[PDB]
Amino acid sequence: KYNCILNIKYEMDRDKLVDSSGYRSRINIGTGVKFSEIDKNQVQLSNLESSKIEVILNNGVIYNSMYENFSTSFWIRIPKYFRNINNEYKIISCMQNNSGWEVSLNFSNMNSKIIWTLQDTEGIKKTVVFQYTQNINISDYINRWIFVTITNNRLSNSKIYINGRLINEESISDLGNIHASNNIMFKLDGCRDPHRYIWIKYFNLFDKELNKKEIKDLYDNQSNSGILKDFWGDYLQYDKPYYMLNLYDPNKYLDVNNVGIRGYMYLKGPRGRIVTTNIYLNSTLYMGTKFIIKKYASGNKDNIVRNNDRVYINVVVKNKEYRLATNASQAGVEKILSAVEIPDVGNLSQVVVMKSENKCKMNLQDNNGNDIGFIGFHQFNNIAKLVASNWYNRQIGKASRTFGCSWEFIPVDDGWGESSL
Ligand SMILES: [Cl-]
Ligand SMILES: [Cl-]
Repeated sequence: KYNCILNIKYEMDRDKLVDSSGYRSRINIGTGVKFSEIDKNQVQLSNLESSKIEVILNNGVIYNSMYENFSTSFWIRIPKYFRNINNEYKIISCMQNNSGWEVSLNFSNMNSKIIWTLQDTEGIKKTVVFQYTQNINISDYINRWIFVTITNNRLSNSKIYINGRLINEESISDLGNIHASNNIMFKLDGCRDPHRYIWIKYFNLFDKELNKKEIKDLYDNQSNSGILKDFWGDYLQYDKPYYMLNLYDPNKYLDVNNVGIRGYMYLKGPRGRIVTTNIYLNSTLYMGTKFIIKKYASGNKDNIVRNNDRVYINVVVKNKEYRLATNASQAGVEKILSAVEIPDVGNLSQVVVMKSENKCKMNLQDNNGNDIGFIGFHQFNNIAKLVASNWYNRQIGKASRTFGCSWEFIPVDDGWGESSL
């Protein structure tokens, strides 16, 4: 759909990235490309000569035009910058004889930038920029998967959409003929920092200007909404430790008062800060008590957490794992949660239904499969204790805001460095 003229997608039969658009453009993958073992569409391009992908376009879809509209879309994940770049570097190039289109990255004045450049055969350039600050407590963008869509209307504007939403437009109507290349080079080109890399997936080209609705539907269809995601946007997994971010108070972190059914877990603050003047100023994410999601009812062989999976939650306390559990017979709607010894869980409630996209992800069950409530928090004499509460289940269908039950799961990731765990 959408006049797609290139659709880079992993194919099991040939066991490689191929063009699935129907035009059979050849995809040459360098030896220095790395792939995710969990999602084989995710590819990592590092700052090495062999870490490159080259597309040899079907000769009928090469762009050589003054008036034809075209669009591109892709997902990208860019590590946090710890050093000034001021050093714009290419990542996706379709240029010949100084004409064509190009995606480049830069980091300047605490802003990470994604730059779209068009250049016509008279040498006239137009650029459109998406940028985001590194001076921010918790970013929607730093080191997290971003869905990018760039549309080009030769009569008027080039537009950048980010996660399905128009965020910038620049006039391109004065550009003349644009004669782009026979091939597309995916490769960090001109980057002076040897540690830089990117992750990318699902690169597409379209020979029209996509509209708002097509882009939102593209964002949704490529989102894999049946699979829960961690904070970085990767697949949520079993047997993987996660730090917990509560979106209703993000400046707090999780702690355990004591283990055992008489103890409780609670949110304390403030979150720390990781700071270097004129480079970054962020809240620390690798803090507090870790959760590990454990398989219960799911029979899938793989370690991917899916919508409506029934799981156990283990809690890590001084390098030892306990079970998140509660006695559903305690008084009140709010059931205070405990970290109990795994052999001693007995008949305490412990089964959690995981829910993908609000963002309330954990619905605790009793052993009749009845809802005890989403896991959130509640104030008990100025202590914000962790609770399962059916108040959430009655409420999150009424409004569309953040609730105390809205969480993100944060694993340690190479693209986000901190001193303390
Ligand atoms: Cl169009
Ligand atoms: Cl999710």
